[PDB]
Amino acid sequence: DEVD
Amino acid sequence: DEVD
Amino acid sequence: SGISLDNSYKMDYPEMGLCIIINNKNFHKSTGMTSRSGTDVDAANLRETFRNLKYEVRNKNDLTREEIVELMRDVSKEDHSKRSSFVCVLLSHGEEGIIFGTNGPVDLKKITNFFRGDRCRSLTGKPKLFIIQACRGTELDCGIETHKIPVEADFLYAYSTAPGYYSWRNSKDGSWFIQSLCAMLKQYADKLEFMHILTRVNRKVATEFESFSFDATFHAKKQIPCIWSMLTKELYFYHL
Amino acid sequence: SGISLDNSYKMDYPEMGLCIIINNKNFHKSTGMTSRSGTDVDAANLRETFRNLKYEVRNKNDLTREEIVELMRDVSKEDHSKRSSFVCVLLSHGEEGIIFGTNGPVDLKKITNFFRGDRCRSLTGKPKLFIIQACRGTELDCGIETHKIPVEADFLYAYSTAPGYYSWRNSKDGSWFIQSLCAMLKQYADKLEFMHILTRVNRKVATEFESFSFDATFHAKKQIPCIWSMLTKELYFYHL
Ligand code: NA
Ligand code: NA
Repeated sequence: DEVD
Repeated sequence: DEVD
Repeated sequence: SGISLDNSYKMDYPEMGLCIIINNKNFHKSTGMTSRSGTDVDAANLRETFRNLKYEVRNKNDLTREEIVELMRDVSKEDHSKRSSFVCVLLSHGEEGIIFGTNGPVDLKKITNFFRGDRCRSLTGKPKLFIIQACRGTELDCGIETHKIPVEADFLYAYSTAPGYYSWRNSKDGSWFIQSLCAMLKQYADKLEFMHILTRVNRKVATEFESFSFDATFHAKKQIPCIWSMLTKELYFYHL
Repeated sequence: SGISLDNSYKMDYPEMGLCIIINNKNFHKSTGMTSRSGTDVDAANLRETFRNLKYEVRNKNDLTREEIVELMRDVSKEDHSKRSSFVCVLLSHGEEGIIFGTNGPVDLKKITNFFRGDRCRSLTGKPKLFIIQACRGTELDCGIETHKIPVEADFLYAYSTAPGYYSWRNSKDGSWFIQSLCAMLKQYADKLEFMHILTRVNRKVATEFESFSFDATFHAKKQIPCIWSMLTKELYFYHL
């Protein structure tokens, strides 16, 4: 899970 | 007619 | 029992819920904000419209920024366990993200934060509807000829106008948006899901209204409302 | 003929319309923006999903801010007379009101203005859908346990996340929002009106996803998308  |  | 589906909010609690109407007409002279002629027509239309939907309506007039925040805080601290939903209507001056108390501005985020999923537990999972008649800036539309859940979930913001734009209010008939919203709730609340009602409001405001002004800058202008939905289910005001 | 109603957009033009997908994965080193692992999964899912809805899909990868603006300008200058609608999907970094080209930012307002009712006449009165997977700020959702027409009319912004918030992308599965959107279009495009599809997307993202991180700041976080509708009619991807 990564954020933009 | 008026604006808020 | 038989097969079940869960696509619509439960709206058959003992109470539909509160409808808080904040009607700011007259502003402190030092702010320099003009009086909002026609807003009492809106406030009375909303009271009757939501009365017939069986909301517990509370009308509040000419509240300071301090009174707005205290009212919202106190309402968010009530026990809403027996209530299906919550509705707040704001009628005032505004700019993007802001509505005005009689003596100065309030961040809309400050108001709605009291009702967050984690901060008002008796409304968690229930639809929280904020209906905003207020400017969002000074742009004019010239027209063209033709498990956990997120704390921000289950909010709906029914904005009278697009981000960045003025919102129009007629001093005799009330605001374009509130006029149209009440008319469509009256006609379709026993028939249509709420997003479909608000789409008909969008069409009514967009097609039936155009400003008339002796000032060329403000003449012949149009308006489109803005539905901001973070809802997770369909919303019907009726139940089986 | 018999009685007629006009509550839904005409979607039986010869063509459904264009679906422009801008897939920004790799950014110029000088910007310091990280690569967006998983975005190719999103771009391929969208291409297939909108292919099956009979859109003319055009995928574009790793566009500069200049290339984004030139692409949107050129697309807005095409003749869309035989097309029912227009769809643009933006996959990139972002902040509130902004999406990033590979070398710097573009105002979303700049992109959508090319398609205004008065500036793209062959799309006037037709639905213009912008689907945005990009951050809108750096907030994290902790969750809680459970006639003229306006030039801004007929736009729909299907935002992956609430205003002010990060948006979540899984490096293996794609973004939470695009995953869910494609799944719900696949299942319901021949069944449900578009706002009702996007409401099911809201529920899927809100209930089925939660972040996992070794960093406590970013762990156990939730997301709600944001439907911004200025549409004036119901939108069905099918026709009779
Ligand atoms: Na209005
Ligand atoms: Na996402």
